[PDB]
Amino acid sequence: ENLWVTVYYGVPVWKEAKTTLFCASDARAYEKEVHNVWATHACVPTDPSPQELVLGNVTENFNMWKNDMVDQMHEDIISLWDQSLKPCVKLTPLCVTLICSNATVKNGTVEEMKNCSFNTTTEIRDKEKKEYALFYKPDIVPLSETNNTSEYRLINCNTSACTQACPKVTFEPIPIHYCAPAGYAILKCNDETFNGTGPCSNVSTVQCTHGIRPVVSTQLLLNGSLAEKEIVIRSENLTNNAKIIIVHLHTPVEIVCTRPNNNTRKSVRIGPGQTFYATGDIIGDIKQAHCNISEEKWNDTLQKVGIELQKHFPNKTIKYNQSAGGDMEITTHSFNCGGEFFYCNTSNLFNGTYNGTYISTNSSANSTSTITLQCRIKQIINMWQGVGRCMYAPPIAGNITCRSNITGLLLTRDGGTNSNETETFRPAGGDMRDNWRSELYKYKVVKIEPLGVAPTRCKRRV
Amino acid sequence: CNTSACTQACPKVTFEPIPIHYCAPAGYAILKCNDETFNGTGPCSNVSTVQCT
Amino acid sequence: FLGAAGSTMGAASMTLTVQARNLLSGTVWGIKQLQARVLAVERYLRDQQLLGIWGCSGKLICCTNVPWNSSWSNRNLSEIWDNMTWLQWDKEISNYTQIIYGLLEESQNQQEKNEQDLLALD
Amino acid sequence: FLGAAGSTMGAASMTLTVQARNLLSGTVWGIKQLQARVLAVERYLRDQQLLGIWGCSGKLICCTNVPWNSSWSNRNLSEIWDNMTWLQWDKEISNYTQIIYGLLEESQNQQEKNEQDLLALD
Amino acid sequence: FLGAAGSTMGAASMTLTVQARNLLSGTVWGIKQLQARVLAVERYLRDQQLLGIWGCSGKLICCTNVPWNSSWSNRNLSEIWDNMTWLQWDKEISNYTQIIYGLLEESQNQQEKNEQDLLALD
Ligand SMILES: *[C@@H]1O[C@H](CO)[C@@H](O[C@@H]2O[C@H](CO)[C@@H](O[C@@H]3O[C@H](CO[C@H]4O[C@H](CO)[C@@H](O)[C@H](O)[C@@H]4O)[C@@H](O)[C@H](O[C@H]4O[C@H](CO)[C@@H](O)[C@H](O)[C@@H]4O[C@H]4O[C@H](CO)[C@@H](O)[C@H](O)[C@@H]4O[C@H]4O[C@H](CO)[C@@H](O)[C@H](O)[C@@H]4O)[C@@H]3O)[C@H](O)[C@H]2NC(C)=O)[C@H](O)[C@H]1NC(C)=O
Ligand SMILES: *[C@@H]1O[C@H](CO)[C@@H](O[C@@H]2O[C@H](CO)[C@@H](O[C@@H]3O[C@H](CO)[C@@H](O)[C@H](O[C@H]4O[C@H](CO)[C@@H](O)[C@H](O)[C@@H]4O)[C@@H]3O)[C@H](O)[C@H]2NC(C)=O)[C@H](O)[C@H]1NC(C)=O
Repeated sequence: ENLWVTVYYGVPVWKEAKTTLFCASDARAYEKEVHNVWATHACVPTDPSPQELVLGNVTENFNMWKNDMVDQMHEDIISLWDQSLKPCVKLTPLCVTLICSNATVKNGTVEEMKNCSFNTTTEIRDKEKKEYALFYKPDIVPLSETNNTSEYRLINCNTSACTQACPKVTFEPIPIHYCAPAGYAILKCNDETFNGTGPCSNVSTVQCTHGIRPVVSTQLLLNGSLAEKEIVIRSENLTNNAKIIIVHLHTPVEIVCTRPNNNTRKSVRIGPGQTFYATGDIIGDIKQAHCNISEEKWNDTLQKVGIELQKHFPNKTIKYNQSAGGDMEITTHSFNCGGEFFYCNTSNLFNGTYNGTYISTNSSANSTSTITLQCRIKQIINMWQGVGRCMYAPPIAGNITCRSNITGLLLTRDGGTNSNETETFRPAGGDMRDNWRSELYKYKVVKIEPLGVAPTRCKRRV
Repeated sequence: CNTSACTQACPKVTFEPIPIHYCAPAGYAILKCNDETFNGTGPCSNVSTVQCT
Repeated sequence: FLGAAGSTMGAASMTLTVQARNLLSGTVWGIKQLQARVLAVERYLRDQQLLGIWGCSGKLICCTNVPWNSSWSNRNLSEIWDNMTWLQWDKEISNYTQIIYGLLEESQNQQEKNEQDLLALD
Repeated sequence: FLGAAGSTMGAASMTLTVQARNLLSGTVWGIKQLQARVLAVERYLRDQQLLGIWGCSGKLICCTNVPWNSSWSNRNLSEIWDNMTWLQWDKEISNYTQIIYGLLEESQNQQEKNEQDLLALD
Repeated sequence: FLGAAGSTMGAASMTLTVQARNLLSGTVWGIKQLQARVLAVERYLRDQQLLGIWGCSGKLICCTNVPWNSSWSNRNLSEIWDNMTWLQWDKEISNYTQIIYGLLEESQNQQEKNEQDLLALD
């Protein structure tokens, strides 16, 4: 019997391709005012359902490191954030000669912050007035061409100009659901041991992704999701030491940070109408800003990450080392907390090692042991490199706490030599692409092609 | 100088009330109540439709 | 949405309407979301163009008046229809879809011209 | 545009095409007017989706192969048709339109599959 | 795209599908390009509106149940169809296209109403 071509519509057929993507928000921003924050006003309302629609017989490729969605969200966040700072004051009347503090107390036997005073363009243009405020040390630079220490400057005025984040906005990581426009499908990889490349044998589809946390953080991925079964490790290729290596945790290590200086808010005003905020007198006796982690949890989790590294390096044992130097933004763990921008020295979390021997760390014999990290504070955030950088984070009154869960470590295998049989890993820097990519490995968007062609025994009438 | 900053309305513009016709995009209908003593709530018994107000 | 994916063609022959229906979502935020809201509308009307000009007004199981040249598959109908699933199928026959579209175009237009031979006869 | 509004169903059975035609207007001023210019185009193609998948390619007076379950109205045909006007009818029958859409979907798809049953016989 | 332009009507009766197909192009730069991207999509659906409501679901060579009033041309069929070309023809017949659209509307709607006279008879 003869055969005629027959066209089928409504077919499932896929092609991975670039596409614009919605933003959809969860319920915990719709109680605020409009634009406090973007998720309440711009992003479309979500829907909890449908859940992941299981697929009976699928077989799909999943390259994660070339996933375009990171770029489609990197540019999204850069465009969104840089538009959020538009209406606020563009500082500019602060690039002024700061003539300031008296002698430091007891030559650094103190958790110091420096006081400074300066001349401002008051509400009348040509009748300027003197004013006093205080700043944390990283945001002041010596000015004088000589050794003279009397006169100081903001760390800007050499880089681009700045703007003050308005008090209206909030930095809390409101989750964002990504949803593809109609005509595209979000396919979710579900292979529990998926490393990052190759196929996913069990795959599903969803209308919109489950909410991701957009939190900025360099060395530790705060407030993240959890691996369902076990610790897993990812890289584009482990042979390249320069590549970032992500680690994802099953058991969440609990981290708590605080800045117990009872910092107080002050409201200077600049030119017509628009205010500028700065730290006033500290009430109380000053104390260091710090972060706390339970020691037994960290030891057990680091040893378990040791065995997971040994799964790819059974030939060699594992050591951990201090960061790879550089400036402040790259050396230290830096994460946002309630309004401030914490920066924390990470040496005390990366000084252990593992040599095959899993020690009897748990169950707890005495839970009182806790490690401590010394933490500095900043206000002038050179936020992304070459972006229109310096945001001024306003100083927030009252003492703050950011009790949170660690869920992923960004590391780098050392660029050493001498054929060490106990190879060592450092904390990595954080490209925020890499921060966001770690929480987004599960998803891929595919083009739907609902036109079909196949043979069938038909012959239409004439 | 105590409130926000200002701007000068340019001499080019004019403040005369040029009338505005509100018109709905295609797919919607502007319905006009025509009861001569419609108080403001309840039904209107005599009603029409217009392309643009 | 995609329950028919992976399964064989005969099993996939139904729930096509569900696969066709899903081309609607959203609300506007600026130019880029409006760019997403012109959406697959251009794609949807492109598919409508292709299927209508092949004589298939409406989306259905439209068979045609072009014989299936066996060089496109060189595989029997029964082994294919009962066992194969569409993904590797679309990957393979991509070598032939374009000339197939041309043949559908010319066949449908020739048939439509021949309508006048009867439609001017009555 | 709306001459049939209010009047009974039989009187409203004509001038339907006028009410179908009016989906065109405007010129662009910025994003919001362009948002108005994507218009009911999405609504128009949504209606096209619904009525094309129900076999009614080209909007018409389309009757289907689904029997009218009397539980939806429990009213005689003549009393509804000669006397009722559609507004309260749509308000009341809104309790049943969704399952009606499902029934139209399955009935049309089953009928369309039966085209292959007949047309593979020739 | 336009090979049929200039030539006579009979020669231009083919390659119509080519000229109908070409309604797709581009990538977005801002509001004005997006205004170009709503494109003839509104024009395309206007033509779909006109031809679908004239019963011509799926663009074709559609002849209708309205007799050709000779006052529109007062020229023989053969002299027009074999020799004339569509440009000056469109320029001349523009005096009559509007009432022709009205006649097509009423004729098709009357025919569609008469479908119920048979479709309620079976
Ligand atoms: C960060 O650094 C900034 C600077 O870089 C610090 O801010 C500055 O700090 C300065 C030092 O404290 C302060 O200077 C003040 O000057 C006042 C004089 O004001 C003059 O100018 C104004 C403006 O035109 C005039 O109106 C005014 O009449 C003056 O001419 C002083 O009054 C301040 O000192 C008072 O407090 C100290 C204690 O700390 C006392 O020793 C001193 O005597 C003053 O107290 C008397 O006066 C108050 C009223 O002001 C009376 O109520 C009180 O009872 C005292 O009375 C004396 O006299 C009576 C008899 O009259 C007598 O019986 C009694 O026993 C007392 O002796 C102060 O010196 C700057 O103003 C300030 N900058 C600004 C912008 O305000 C900032 O603190 C630093 N912050 C941190 C955290 O480090
Ligand atoms: C500013 O700094 C102060 C001082 O450091 C800080 O106050 C302290 O906060 C801790 C946070 O954990 C409090 O810890 C307690 O921990 C016990 C467990 O042993 C909990 O049971 C307590 O909470 C429950 O019980 C309370 C009644 O006992 C309830 O009132 C409460 O709502 C909970 O149900 C409690 O969290 C600690 O008690 C306080 N106070 C002191 C003196 O340490 C404060 O939180 C900091 N400010 C901010 C904004 O964080």
